[PDB]
Amino acid sequence: TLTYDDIVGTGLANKCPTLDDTARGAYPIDSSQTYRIARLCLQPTTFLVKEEPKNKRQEAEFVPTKLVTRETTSLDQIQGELKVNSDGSLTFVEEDGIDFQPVTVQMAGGERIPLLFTVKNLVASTQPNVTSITTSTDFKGEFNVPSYRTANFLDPKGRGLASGYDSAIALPQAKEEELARANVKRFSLTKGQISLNVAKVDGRTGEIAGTFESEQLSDDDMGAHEPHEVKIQGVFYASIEPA
Amino acid sequence: SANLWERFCNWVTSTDNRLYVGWFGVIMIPTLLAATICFVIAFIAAPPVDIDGIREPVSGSLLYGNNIITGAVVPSSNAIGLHFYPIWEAASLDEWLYNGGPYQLIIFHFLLGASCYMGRQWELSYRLGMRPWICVAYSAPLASAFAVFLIYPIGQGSFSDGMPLGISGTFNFMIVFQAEHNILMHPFHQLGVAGVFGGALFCAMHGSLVTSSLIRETTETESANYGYKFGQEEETYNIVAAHGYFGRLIFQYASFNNSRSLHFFLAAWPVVGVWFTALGISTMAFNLNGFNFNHSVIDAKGNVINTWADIINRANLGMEVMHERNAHNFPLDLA
Amino acid sequence: LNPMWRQGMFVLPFMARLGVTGSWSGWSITGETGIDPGFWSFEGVALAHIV
Amino acid sequence: LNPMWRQGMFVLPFMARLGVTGSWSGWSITGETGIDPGFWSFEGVALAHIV
Amino acid sequence: ELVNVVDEKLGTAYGEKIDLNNTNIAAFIQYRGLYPTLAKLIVKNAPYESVEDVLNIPGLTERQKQILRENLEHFTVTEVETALVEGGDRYNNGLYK
Amino acid sequence: DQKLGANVGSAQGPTGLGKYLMRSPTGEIIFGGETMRFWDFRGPWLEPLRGPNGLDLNKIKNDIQPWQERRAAEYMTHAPLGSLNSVGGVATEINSVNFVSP
Amino acid sequence: AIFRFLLFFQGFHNWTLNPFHMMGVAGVLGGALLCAIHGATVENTLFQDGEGASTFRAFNPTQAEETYSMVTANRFWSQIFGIAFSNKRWLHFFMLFVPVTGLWMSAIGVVGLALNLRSYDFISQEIRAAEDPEFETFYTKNLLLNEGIRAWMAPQDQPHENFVFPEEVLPRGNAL
Amino acid sequence: AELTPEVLTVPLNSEGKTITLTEKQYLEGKRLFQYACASCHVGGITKTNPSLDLRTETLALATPPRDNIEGLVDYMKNPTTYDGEQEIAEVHPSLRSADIFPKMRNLTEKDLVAIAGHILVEPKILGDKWGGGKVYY
Amino acid sequence: EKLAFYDYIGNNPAKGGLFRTGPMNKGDGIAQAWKGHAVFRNKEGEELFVRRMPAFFESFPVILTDKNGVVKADIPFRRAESKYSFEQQGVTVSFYGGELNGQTFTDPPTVKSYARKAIFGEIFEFDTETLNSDGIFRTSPRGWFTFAHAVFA
Amino acid sequence: EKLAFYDYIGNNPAKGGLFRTGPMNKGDGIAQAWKGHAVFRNKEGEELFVR
Ligand code: CLA
Ligand code: CLA
Ligand code: CLA
Ligand SMILES: CC(C)=CCC/C(C)=C/CC/C(C)=C/CC/C(C)=C/CC/C(C)=C/CC/C(C)=C/CC/C(C)=C/CC/C(C)=C/CC/C(C)=C/CC1=CC(=O)C(C)=C(C)C1=O
Ligand SMILES: CCCCCCCCCCCCCCCC(=O)OC[C@H](CO[C@H]1O[C@H](CS(=O)(=O)O)[C@@H](O)[C@H](O)[C@H]1O)OC(=O)CCCCCCCCCCCCCCC
Ligand SMILES: CC1=C(/C=C/C(C)=C/C=C/C(C)=C/C=C/C=C(C)/C=C/C=C(C)/C=C/C2=C(C)CCCC2(C)C)C(C)(C)CCC1
Ligand SMILES: [Cl-]
Repeated sequence: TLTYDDIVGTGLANKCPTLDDTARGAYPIDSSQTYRIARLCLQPTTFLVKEEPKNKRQEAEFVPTKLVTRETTSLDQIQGELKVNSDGSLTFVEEDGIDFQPVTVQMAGGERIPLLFTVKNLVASTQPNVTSITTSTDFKGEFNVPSYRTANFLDPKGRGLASGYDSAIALPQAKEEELARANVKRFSLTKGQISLNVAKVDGRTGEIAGTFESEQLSDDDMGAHEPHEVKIQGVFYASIEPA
Repeated sequence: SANLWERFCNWVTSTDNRLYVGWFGVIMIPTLLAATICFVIAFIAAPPVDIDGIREPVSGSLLYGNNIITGAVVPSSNAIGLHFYPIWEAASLDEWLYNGGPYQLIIFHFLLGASCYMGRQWELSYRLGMRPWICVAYSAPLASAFAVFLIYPIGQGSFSDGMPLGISGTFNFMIVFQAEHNILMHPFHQLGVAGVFGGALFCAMHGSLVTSSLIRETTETESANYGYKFGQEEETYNIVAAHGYFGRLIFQYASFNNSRSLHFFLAAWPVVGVWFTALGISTMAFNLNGFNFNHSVIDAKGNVINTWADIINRANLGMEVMHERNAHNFPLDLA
Repeated sequence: LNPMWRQGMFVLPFMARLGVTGSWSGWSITGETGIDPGFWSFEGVALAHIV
Repeated sequence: LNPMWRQGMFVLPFMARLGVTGSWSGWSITGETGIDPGFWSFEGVALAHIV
Repeated sequence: ELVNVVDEKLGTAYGEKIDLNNTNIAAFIQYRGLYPTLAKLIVKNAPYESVEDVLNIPGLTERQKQILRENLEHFTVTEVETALVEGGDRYNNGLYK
Repeated sequence: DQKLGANVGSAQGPTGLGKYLMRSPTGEIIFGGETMRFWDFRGPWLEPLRGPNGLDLNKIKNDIQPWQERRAAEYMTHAPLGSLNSVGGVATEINSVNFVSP
Repeated sequence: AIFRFLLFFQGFHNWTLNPFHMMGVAGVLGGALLCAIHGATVENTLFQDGEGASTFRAFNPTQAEETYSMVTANRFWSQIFGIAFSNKRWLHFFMLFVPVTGLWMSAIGVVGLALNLRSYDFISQEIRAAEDPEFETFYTKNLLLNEGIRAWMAPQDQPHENFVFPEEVLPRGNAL
Repeated sequence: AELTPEVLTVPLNSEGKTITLTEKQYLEGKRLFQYACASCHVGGITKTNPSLDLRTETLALATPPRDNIEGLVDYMKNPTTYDGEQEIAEVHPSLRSADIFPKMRNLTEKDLVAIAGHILVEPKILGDKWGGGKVYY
Repeated sequence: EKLAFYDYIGNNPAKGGLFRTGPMNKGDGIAQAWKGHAVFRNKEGEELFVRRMPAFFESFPVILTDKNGVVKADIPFRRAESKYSFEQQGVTVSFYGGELNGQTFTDPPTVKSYARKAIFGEIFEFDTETLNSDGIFRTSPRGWFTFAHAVFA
Repeated sequence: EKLAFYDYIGNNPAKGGLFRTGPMNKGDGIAQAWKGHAVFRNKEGEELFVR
């Protein structure tokens, strides 16, 4: 174990715990004993942004991006119950934790793509009949993607949703129909997909690890413009305990 | 070769160079060149910077929609605070430009060189056999740069609160400063304007007086300036006629007759005044602000009778309440 | 559908003809990404000449 | 609703203050028609000064 | 068409009474004995399909349910608005003195 | 706010950064707001809440001691802010508290 | 009462953004520079006309030779700054010109403020700021400060208007 | 325009009975209000919890009622939440916690009545200012 | 119409800027018609009045008061605790004479829109297309002459 | 698409004018997509061809 000072500034704090190459066993499920996740953690590795195919529909792919912010990406302290289902499957239901981190990445052109990387209200599920959690025991489910900026946020001209100006006060006698979209703030709420596929188990202490892949929309700037589609790959670590 | 290093030192120290590269110059010249080059490029083509660390990038470069008056080089991020953020501290240049990297590179290089610039103003004076203290006069504008770019950020806990490198950005620095510190109601600032106003006053005083008491050596249709040759023995103006005039303007004993006592006063006044204004910013960097006469005079019942000090407070609230919109989450501004 | 010669580029093609086909910002003439042009990017070339 | 002082007219009013309120083309400052300004119209005044 | 959900919300029951499903917790202070304990319970316990549903909060003592019944006339209920509920704005919407 | 029933860990501020808790540039969990600049602060009252990765969400949730709460309240209401004529607070404050931090 | 006059001009007229004012300060600040730099140059380029260290007494009130080395001052600044005077008559007229010209420019600007013909905005900036909610410069920032100044000051600064601004209409940022 | 005893007449208890303070008590309370309250309660607000102020109306809708001498005085000995369903003397200055809040050690029953009186008289004088914050400054 | 046109702040020489070049029409646009006098009322039927903009102010808030000057309605900045929002007060607007004569509007956006305009005095219909106006006030020849000659003098 | 784009006279250098300044995009506009090959037929079903 390492104290705070042994981590400060090293970047280690933005790193989900890891299991050794050994720990590749299996954790048993009593199915008559409630389980929960004491600590789920998500560490991003890559941020992919699906590019707009221009007007010419030609099918679009995801493109790598540079992390214009720094080591503030990881999700940690996630918690909730891992209820066993009648079909013998497992479903995780998140309660609370650092379930979101605002990320901003740049592209080829130089465009900054801000997103709210999150897993809020996560409902991941596994395969039916899973007496023991083996290596690669896929977790799949949805989560909620709230607006990047919240209600109180004001644009450089003072306009906002829950507060701020009603219109473009700098242009007292201008036509407003054109400025409509920029004056009227909208609060976006969308769904997201994620899949946690195990790679390392440890029946002894009951801590699994592996890799994840999630998809969601980026910031729409209070509904000022269209959001980009984002794909996020990284690694995860979960602490399963009876409780 | 009499000895390479010995020659090198003789070349550096040489008073026969068009521009005196001193020993301070060996540090000045490179640091200033890095500062200037980085600035020019930044001011023109640098991308928007997240100054307040709230993921709200501010564009201040020409190519990104600015003009000379609005354009600026934006201070480093508030997420960085007082941390050292060189290029080799970033995963990429994209990241470095987003977090206001250039700003630190400029201010550190400028302040270092500008200090050496002061050091050189001593050195050349030494090599030429003239008295020093010219550099001491330059210590006042330098101390202001130090206070605005370094001292205030150290005090406030972040370089993001340092004065931006641009016209309008400077205006922002002032307005906000006034809100958080009430600088207009601070003695050190008042001494500053006194030095600056007086400075301009005296600059015009002396200027006019001297140029008005010039000895005639020029034609009616010939520039009065030609009545002076570079490298004269005697004076080109009648200082006794000047004193005679100004002495009657106010009253004799309130007038200078000693050129040396005159020029000392001419140098002392603005330098001392600016010294205090530099100390003002350095003092209000630790939140020892100007006088607070809010709700001082109250009537016999307890009603608050307003003064001009209260009207100033209303303007100050307006600045405070509106500055850094989305940066605050809590009631008191302790940062 | 929108290459250099459609955008009235005159110097840009001469830089690509001899190798320089990338930018410090990430994009490239061939249309690739993730590429590392090194120093000798269009920016790099432009920089050198100015110096 | 659209008089001279809305159209950034600076010289025109000074010509109207002293009598000249018509044009050779038929219209007039007051908004009348069929009027005959004679020679001294805005054109006329402009003409004179040039000469 | 584009509309400001918050300004539109002010034309309903919200903006007239304490909305048990939207209105921020601090609003419960303008009535006797509602704020600390009870308002926490109200907000924490999900939205409500009707005003009276608040009486069904599990654990409520006989006195609490008494207080609630008294202040029901000051309550209403509207659709949960994300803009007003997201970001934990019901516990702190960034407003102070 | 946590006593009012707020989940400090997942609370989203106006900019979408984290009303109460956020991350430092190197990943450590720190306090939110303009206070992101002072994440280098260490103090007796605050340390027992800190973990190996910074502020622990578990200790914050139920290990907060009363003496820390009133300690925080004390130091909050005694920030080194004041005027030359010794009037504690922001330049816009009203006369009442005669104080300027030593 | 003069301090409010400054803050008023900022809030309502955006006086700092006025080119004529800018020339003004350029004249005063630069004039306060010439005052300083010239005073210091002379005192530290003086000839030795006495045997004491306090060289003030060693001055001849009755003209004759130059009390300070004009030739040395020239070579000094020519090597540290690159540019230097070499004509006291021009040097002193310049000390008249700069601050007097400055005050005069600042005057013209105020004359325009009488008709409220201020240098408040940049139209190209506002137009983009309206259409694009992500566009922000230090210029836009400043205007928001003006709005706060105007709103919070007007009631007690212009009593004759009987202003009544409800709390809800007062422009405010977050928390503050 | 003066501090009349007409102004210094504030409600003593819940049953309508009133008490009339003296200019000596007022000043003394005012001084005692700066000594131990102003730190957090400057100008009738609450820095560490802006949701609750010292407005007479706010104190009236408190539980128990704290808009009178008896109310406030009880609060300064055994402080509660706005609903009174919880004692907060551990994180709030009071007589029963003077060991924790040294400022409260000196304070005697005479001091408590003065401070209480101060809170009830100020809004009579200042009005909206006493309640609101920077808006009314 | 002419008489009504003078009661519009967009003709006040004290509005405008030093570098806001061109005629007054490059601003609010070419005046086409008088929309008519706007009378504002609330649910109770009370007639409200829009506080006009002083020349000093580049921007001004929308506030409605009765005859006695009592604030009855406004357009809030912070909605969280708004007491006088047009929605809460059921503010409506009616026009008499002119383009909008005899018509009534009750949908809050439209009402606030005209309330936002009443600030400037009589509401007019402008042609912004033609001269490509930017909607920013400019001063009259009266202003420019005064400025030039005050400086020259 | 790229191949089809070359078979468009708006990329022929022999089109244009001496004072028709700017890029080719100021002319026909920025190419967005290929609408597709157009086949012309008449009532009899015969396929026609555009000169
Ligand atoms: C870098 C900072 C800076 C600087 C250097 C300046 C510089 C200037 N400002 Mg300024 N200003 C600034 C920032 C700055 N501004 C900011 C941030 C604001 C806020 C927006 C303003 C707002 C502002 C306003 C509102 C005005 C100025 C004006 C001026 C100019 C005139 C000052 C002067 O000489 O008064 C001298 C004034 C006189 C009247 C001279 C005559 C005085 C007599 C001769 C003295 C008699 C004294 C008597 C004998 C003694 C008795 C007194 C008794 C107490 C003993 C000057 C060019 C003024 C201007 O432009 O005027 C044209 C003006 O009105 N400023
Ligand atoms: C000869 C070399 C050359 C060539 C082939 C090009 C080619 C091009 N340039 Mg270019 N350019 C060049 C040099 C060149 N440039 C130089 C040296 C500069 C620096 C000033 C520029 C600056 C520049 C800019 C700023 C732009 C271009 C653009 C363009 C593109 C549009 C073409 C255009 O507008 O033509 C226009 C051609 C003409 C108008 C022909 C003018 C012929 C004159 C009028 C004849 C004069 C006759 C003379 C007066 C007679 C007197 C003699 C008598 C007394 C005997 C095209 C790819 C544009 C672009 O990027 O497109 C997107 C653009 O915006 N260029
Ligand atoms: C002073 C006399 C005067 C006045 C009051 C006007 C008034 C007007 N003119 Mg006009 N004009 C004049 C003389 C005048 N004119 C002259 C002499 C010419 C011939 C060049 C014109 C040519 C002209 C045209 C072509 C047009 C107008 C228009 C207009 C109208 C729009 C106003 C405008 O654009 O202002 C703009 C004002 C400014 C931008 C202010 C400039 C101030 C400068 C920048 C200060 C310079 C400071 C200096 C450099 C400092 C250095 C000194 C330092 C070294 C010490 C307005 C009614 C327009 C119109 O008809 O409206 C529909 C129009 O299109 N004018
Ligand atoms: C990439 C890009 C675009 C970068 C942009 C960066 C940026 C934002 C730049 C903006 C700059 C900008 C536009 C500035 C605007 C401000 C400005 C130009 C104002 C207008 C000026 C004006 C007409 C106003 C009127 C007032 C006026 C006349 C003031 C003039 C001020 C002035 C020039 C003072 C000179 C001061 C100075 C340093 C003099 C040095 C003289 C000298 C070396 C003396 C030393 C000396 C002393 C002695 O005693 C003796 C004996 C000798 C011998 C001797 O030598
Ligand atoms: C990372 C490390 C980078 C290393 C860089 C490579 C080495 C430096 C190469 C320099 C090449 C450029 C030559 C410049 C010539 C010159 O300056 O004057 C030529 C003169 C003539 O002397 C000189 O010239 C003489 C030869 S001759 O007369 O020129 O032929 C010579 O004999 C004598 O020794 C010499 O003094 O040089 C000097 O007077 C010495 C001072 C030079 C000052 C350097 C610039 C000062 C900058 C200060 C900061 C400014 C900030 C930005 C301003 C916009
Ligand atoms: C005197 C002397 C000398 C010389 C020296 C020199 C001359 C130096 C120089 C130096 C230099 C000359 C330096 C420079 C530097 C530069 C820099 C440092 C820059 C930087 C920049 C940057 C970093 C940029 C960035 C960016 C931006 C900002 C935006 C756009 C993009 C980019 C990225 C580009 C010798 C040695 C002989 C000896 C001693 C003495
Ligand atoms: Cl700001």
